[PDB]
Amino acid sequence: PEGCEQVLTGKRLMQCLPNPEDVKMALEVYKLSLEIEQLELQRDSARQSTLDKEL
Amino acid sequence: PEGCEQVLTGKRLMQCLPNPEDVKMALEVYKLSLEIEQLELQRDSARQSTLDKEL
Amino acid sequence: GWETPEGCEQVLTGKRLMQCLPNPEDVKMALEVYKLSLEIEQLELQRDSARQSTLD
Amino acid sequence: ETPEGCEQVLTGKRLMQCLPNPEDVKMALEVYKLSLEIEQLELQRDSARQSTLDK
Amino acid sequence: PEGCEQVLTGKRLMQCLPNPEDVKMALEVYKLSLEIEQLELQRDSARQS
Amino acid sequence: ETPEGCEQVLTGKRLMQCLPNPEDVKMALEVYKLSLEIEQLELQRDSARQSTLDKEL
Amino acid sequence: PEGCEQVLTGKRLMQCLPNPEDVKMALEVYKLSLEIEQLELQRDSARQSTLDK
Ligand SMILES: [Cl-]
Ligand SMILES: [Cl-]
Repeated sequence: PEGCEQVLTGKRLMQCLPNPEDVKMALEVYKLSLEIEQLELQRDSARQSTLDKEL
Repeated sequence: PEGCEQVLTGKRLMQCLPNPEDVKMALEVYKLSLEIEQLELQRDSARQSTLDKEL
Repeated sequence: GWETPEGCEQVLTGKRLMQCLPNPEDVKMALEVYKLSLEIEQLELQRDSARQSTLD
Repeated sequence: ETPEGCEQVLTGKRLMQCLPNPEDVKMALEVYKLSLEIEQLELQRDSARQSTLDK
Repeated sequence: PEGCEQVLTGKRLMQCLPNPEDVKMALEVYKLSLEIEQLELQRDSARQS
Repeated sequence: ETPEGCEQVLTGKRLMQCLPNPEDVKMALEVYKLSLEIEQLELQRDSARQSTLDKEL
Repeated sequence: PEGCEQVLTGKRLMQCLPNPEDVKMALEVYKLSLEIEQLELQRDSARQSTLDK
């Protein structure tokens, strides 16, 4: 049908792996990894504030 | 009733596939893929700046 | 002997929405799906308007 | 007893009594919240298809 | 150990009620209530504005 | 036998040892996080019931 | 597809530990810890506002 193009695209992605359920987890994990890296950067780039701002 | 238009729209989307439960997953997967891509861009466009910063 | 206590208007509203369908659990999914669809569309726009912007 | 620092918890607990089944309370709220968020998204969508017509 | 301070704090909160699982729900519900109120304000302040 | 790129994972794993049952660790954090988020929300709410007041009175 | 590269990357991460399900939890926990720290800072840097006036 029409309107379902988004769904089909997602469905196609679910075939990147044998268990489509594994696809979602893989992405969730990768996404976590990326978000964490940004968080680590913010944390460091703020301690680099306080450390210098102890100065 | 009336006020249920949003619900109906969602319900219609759930018919893009035989198993409506698959529809939600398909969308979640696609959404993950998009979000990840943006995260990758931000990551690259930041590693591209730490570099510039020291030249 | 039930009387709904005070400060529950939000709850009632949600409850009313749960009657848009025979099965209330189906209501939440329907909305979640629609919401996903909308968010995705926005994401697609941002993606296109970024492959385009800077393109010239 | 009930320790101090649990005021937030008690408030939530009180809300869970708006209905016979407390698990229904959380769902009711989640649904209403979804409805509100969707409405906002619909507005943004329209007010963007309109930027793209009105000029 | 150390670094576990956050965990301990959360653990302490889980003792606000006999069933710790009820604590998380209570908070989730309260949070929902607050978020909704904000959403309602934004909605009204847009139908107005 | 851990590869490289797994540093984030190891860190999380170490946190999971703050308590005997590891599943309890995640809940404890989720609860604490909720508490903090809520406090911020309450502040925003108060600082808006206050601000509109300053603007409109 | 530029689709499967993302998946592969995630899949590789799932091998940081013997049980891949543990990987996701470890990350979720770490992420929580980071978010909480930020929240604590915001809270303090706002109570430090409700001091000066
Ligand atoms: Cl409230
Ligand atoms: Cl993609």
